[PDB]
Amino acid sequence: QLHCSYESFDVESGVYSVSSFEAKPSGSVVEQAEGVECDFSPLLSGTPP
Amino acid sequence: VPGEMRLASIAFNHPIQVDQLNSSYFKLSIPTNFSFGVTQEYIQTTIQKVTVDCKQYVCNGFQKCEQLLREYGQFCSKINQALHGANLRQDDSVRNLFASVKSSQSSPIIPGFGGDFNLTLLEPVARSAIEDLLFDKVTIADPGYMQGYDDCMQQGPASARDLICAQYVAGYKVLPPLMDVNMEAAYTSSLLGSIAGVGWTAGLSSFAAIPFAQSIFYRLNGVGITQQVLSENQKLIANKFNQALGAMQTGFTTTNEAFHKVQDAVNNNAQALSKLASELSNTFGAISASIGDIIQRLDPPEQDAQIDRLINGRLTTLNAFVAQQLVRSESAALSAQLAKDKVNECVKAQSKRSGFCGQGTHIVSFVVNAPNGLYFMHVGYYPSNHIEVVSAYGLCDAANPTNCIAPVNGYFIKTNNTRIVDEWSYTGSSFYAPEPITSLNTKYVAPQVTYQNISTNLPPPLL
Amino acid sequence: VPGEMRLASIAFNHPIQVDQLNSSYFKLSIPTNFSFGVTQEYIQTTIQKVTVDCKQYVCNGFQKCEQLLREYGQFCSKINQALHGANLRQDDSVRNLFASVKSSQSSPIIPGFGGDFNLTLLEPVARSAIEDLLFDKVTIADPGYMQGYDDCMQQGPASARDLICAQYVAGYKVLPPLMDVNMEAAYTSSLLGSIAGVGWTAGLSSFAAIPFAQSIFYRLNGVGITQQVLSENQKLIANKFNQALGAMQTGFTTTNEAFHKVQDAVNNNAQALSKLASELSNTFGAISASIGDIIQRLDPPEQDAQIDRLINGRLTTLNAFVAQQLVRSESAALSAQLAKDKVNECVKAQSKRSGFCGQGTHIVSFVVNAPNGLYFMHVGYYPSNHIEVVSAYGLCDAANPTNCIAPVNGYFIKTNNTRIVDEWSYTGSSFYAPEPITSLNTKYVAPQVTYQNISTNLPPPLL
Ligand SMILES: *[C@@H]1O[C@H](CO)[C@@H](O[C@@H]2O[C@H](CO)[C@@H](O)[C@H](O)[C@H]2NC(C)=O)[C@H](O)[C@H]1NC(C)=O
Ligand SMILES: *[C@@H]1O[C@H](CO)[C@@H](O[C@@H]2O[C@H](CO)[C@@H](O)[C@H](O)[C@H]2NC(C)=O)[C@H](O)[C@H]1NC(C)=O
Ligand SMILES: *[C@@H]1O[C@H](CO)[C@@H](O[C@@H]2O[C@H](CO)[C@@H](O)[C@H](O)[C@H]2NC(C)=O)[C@H](O)[C@H]1NC(C)=O
Ligand SMILES: *[C@@H]1O[C@H](CO)[C@@H](O[C@@H]2O[C@H](CO)[C@@H](O)[C@H](O)[C@H]2NC(C)=O)[C@H](O)[C@H]1NC(C)=O
Ligand SMILES: *[C@@H]1O[C@H](CO)[C@@H](O[C@@H]2O[C@H](CO)[C@@H](O)[C@H](O)[C@H]2NC(C)=O)[C@H](O)[C@H]1NC(C)=O
Ligand SMILES: *[C@@H]1O[C@H](CO)[C@@H](O[C@@H]2O[C@H](CO)[C@@H](O)[C@H](O)[C@H]2NC(C)=O)[C@H](O)[C@H]1NC(C)=O
Ligand SMILES: *[C@@H]1O[C@H](CO)[C@@H](O)[C@H](O)[C@H]1NC(C)=O
Ligand SMILES: *[C@@H]1O[C@H](CO)[C@@H](O)[C@H](O)[C@H]1NC(C)=O
Repeated sequence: QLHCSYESFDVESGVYSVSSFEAKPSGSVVEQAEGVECDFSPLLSGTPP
Repeated sequence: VPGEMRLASIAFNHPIQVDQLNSSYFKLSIPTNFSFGVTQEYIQTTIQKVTVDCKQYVCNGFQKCEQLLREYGQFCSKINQALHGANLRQDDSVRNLFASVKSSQSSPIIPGFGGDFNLTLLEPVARSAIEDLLFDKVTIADPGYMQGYDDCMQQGPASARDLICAQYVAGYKVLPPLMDVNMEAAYTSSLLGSIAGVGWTAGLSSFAAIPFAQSIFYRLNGVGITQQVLSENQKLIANKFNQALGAMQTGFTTTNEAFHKVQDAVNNNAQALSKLASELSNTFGAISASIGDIIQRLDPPEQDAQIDRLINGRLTTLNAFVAQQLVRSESAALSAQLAKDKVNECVKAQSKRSGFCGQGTHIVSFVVNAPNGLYFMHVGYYPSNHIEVVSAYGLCDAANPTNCIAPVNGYFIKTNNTRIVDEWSYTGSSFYAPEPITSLNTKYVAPQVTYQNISTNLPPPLL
Repeated sequence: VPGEMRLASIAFNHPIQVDQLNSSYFKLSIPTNFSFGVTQEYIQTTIQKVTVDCKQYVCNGFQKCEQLLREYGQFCSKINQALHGANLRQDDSVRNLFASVKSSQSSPIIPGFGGDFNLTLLEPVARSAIEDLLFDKVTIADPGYMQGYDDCMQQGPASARDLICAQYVAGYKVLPPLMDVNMEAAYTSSLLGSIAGVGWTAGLSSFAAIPFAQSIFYRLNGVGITQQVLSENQKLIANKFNQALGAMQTGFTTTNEAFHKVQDAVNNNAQALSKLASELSNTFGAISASIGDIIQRLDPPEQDAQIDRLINGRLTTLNAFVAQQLVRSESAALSAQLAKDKVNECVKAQSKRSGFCGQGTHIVSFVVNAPNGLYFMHVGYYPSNHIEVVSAYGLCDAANPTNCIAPVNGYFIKTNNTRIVDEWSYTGSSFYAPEPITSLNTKYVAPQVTYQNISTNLPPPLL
């Protein structure tokens, strides 16, 4: 990368900056409302029609 | 509660008026009292050194940017190269300065140095008490390096707000200073030990190695104070000097302008970094300042147009930033050149120039480390209680007109002292105090019409 | 295969320590050896002068863009005027510098000048071999003006690579230097003719017209070397001097920083021109960098949408270019002031200030032409083999307390030499060279408690 930045096969000696590590990503974490529940409980009591 | 503000005229301090003379004699104004005093200066010698990742500042590595960015890759090379050259110059300026700061030889530094002088500048064998007062007054953020990054990482306080750990997001790099602070302290301890011999020639390569107090008295004869006065007042002089020195412990206030300049230098560096940080949130009319947001909200044909708009404004900020750094780096270099000159004049030796150093003739001055620069202190001499006396251009033998003399570093005055039977007396230019005229205080000169015709008694020449 | 890089501490040289002593006598450090040596500096004085054509840079005779350009014709007018003013400033600095370079009078110069001193700087009557070495070491492109235009034209080699032929494409104009290198050579020879000398008072009226070697001995006594030493070592001095001068043949290397600065002055000028050239190919989102090409490919109602984009970006580049030139021009003017100051101090006279000139006290310095500036060489005096000796603040007659003397530009040291029967001896301050105390090297002073009480043999006063 250093050679490409100077368009040359002979960069002068020195200390040079290079791009940083982008780190590493982990598995996702998500929070959203829950507890929908579909009101199906009437089927469990009384005599069915 | 407060009343109304008061309009007021700016005062004009009139100079003491000294009526001229229209004969062979003239009024002379001479102080009869004096005090030591101090003035201070701050000279910046560096700009904090930074570099910027030219891919990371623009984007967070999202691939669409990485593809688009290739069109602009050459701009980044120009950015990195320019910053790099600026940083190299800062390092050369430091090395150049220190080459003149060092002395070939010095006294060892010991406690109790300077005799009766207080010398709070002595090292706590370390930096110095005064330098630490300055650094504690400074509001600058804690450094990184070691432990560095693990003070940024989740195992640390939730309250960190340092731009220093923001460095690991923005792609900033804050370069370490070229020199370890301990070596810097060593360079100025060497300057402390370079005092004496101050007189006896230029001092280029001899080292007198004499007590600090003795070098002071030599300097006092260098400004026209007679030796007789100095021997009588030695303890008095040390006491006045220490009072002036003691005031340095109260000198670190916001009313001290040199101190204020240090504070501004600290926030010049902070300001530049904060500007780049604020720009990360600056949408350019792009749907969001975030790349991930525009990716998640846009069909890719649209997405790339928005990304390009975002990139263009980001690159423009980086270009302006480089220009800003180049200007500041250059001004720092010039300031460093000034510092170099003062060390080789105002510090290493007494100077007759005026202007430079404290505004009270010149006696020894000191320098200490300060953030981004050097902090100077100058001890000065301040005249007081001026009186007017009769004085003559010179004296001659009335019986032998070719015998003419004139005072050296002082003036002939009509005597007003009861111990001197001689009608005339000699005093030093810096302080009123009559003395008998002797060959040590005079030199032979060609005769002149304004010289007094003495018909009675002159010892130099006796005849 | 080469070894791994090695981590290392940065060395800190320690000054020679000199222990402080109490009482009426003190330790003194004095060199017993010395060498001549040199340092060099490059002071740029000018920016290469150029002008541009806001009519040839933007577009090239296409009638459609000419009409479009007319709406912006005033920008070019601002550009041209700004560049013109910058060039006037460059010529002002040249004349101002030369006004101090010139002398009302000088010695003629012939081969073999300086006697035993080698003086390679003498012209091959010419410029000088040293100036030519510099020009050969410089990597700068082949010169303008003649034959000029015909090196763009097919009447020359296909291997030419000069941006100067691109001068006739880009609309660049490179203005000629005002000074004319032959007049420049005359001015530097005139400065050599002012040598021998500055000594003998002010030197601001009279011209001493003495041999070069004599002016050197005068300077050596001006730094506290005794006259006796100078007479004994005359050939030795010339030998050491020419060793330092001979080292200049190795001075043209990349580790010589003054040399490096000269090369970068050249590099900066070349880069500025290359920037404008590269921009000729820079589309601004325009279909092509060529105006004629987009005209050929497009119906005129759409054609000038493309032309407009192209024109605006080209103007923007020119504006940035001008701003840069103004900044550089100002830095050159300030740098030129520094050059003028050193000519009127570091060159025209020996200086007591340290600081300026090479760091070895000061002795004569020289200046030669360098591209875009002046190149200075400073001869200096470097001490070696320092020894510690016993010394006294002064001497007095124990039989008469008012008889007190002190050394002039030297010290009283306990004798360590078998030739001198006297318990004390005078020495030069620049070199260890003890000698008998005589009235020529001493002065009467007021008495002091630290002066030694000599109860026997003192020749000054005999009684
Ligand atoms: C004149 O010299 C005296 C020293 O005798 C200076 O000192 C002052 O002395 C008075 C006497 O009581 C004190 O009240 C002051 O506090 C002293 N001043 C200090 C310590 O700064 C006096 O300052 C000199 N005069 C002037 C005008 O400076
Ligand atoms: C010289 O100044 C030093 C400054 O450090 C003086 O030491 C201080 O004296 C005060 C007097 O109350 C104490 O409160 C401080 O704690 C002392 N500081 C230190 C670091 O010890 C010292 O007394 C002065 N000496 C003379 C002779 O003037
Ligand atoms: C006393 O008077 C002056 C000094 O106060 C001496 O100088 C001469 O003064 C006269 C004026 O009357 C001038 O014309 C002369 O030119 C002065 N002398 C010189 C050498 O310039 C004067 O000589 C003294 N002695 C007398 C008058 O005997
Ligand atoms: C003063 O020191 C210099 C160098 O330190 C001495 O020069 C000698 O020079 C030759 C020629 O390069 C070297 O080969 C020798 O090694 C040098 N000698 C030493 C001891 O370094 C010079 O002779 C010394 N002069 C004295 C002691 O009077
Ligand atoms: C001193 O001046 C002499 C000339 O008087 C120089 O000697 C010449 O140097 C050049 C450069 O290499 C040679 O081409 C010549 O052949 C030399 N002349 C002779 C007669 O041999 C010499 O270089 C100068 N410098 C020193 C340090 O002696
Ligand atoms: C002999 O040397 C001493 C010191 O080495 C001279 O200084 C005297 O020192 C004492 C002690 O402080 C003072 O009380 C005297 O006043 C000093 N003398 C003077 C003249 O100030 C002493 O003068 C020397 N004796 C001579 C030169 O005859
Ligand atoms: C100076 O002396 C008196 C001062 O009152 C004045 O009248 C006179 O004109 C001045 N000049 C000369 C030459 O005396
Ligand atoms: C050393 O210098 C001190 C300085 O206060 C002085 O008091 C003392 O007399 C001197 N001599 C000795 C032997 O301590």
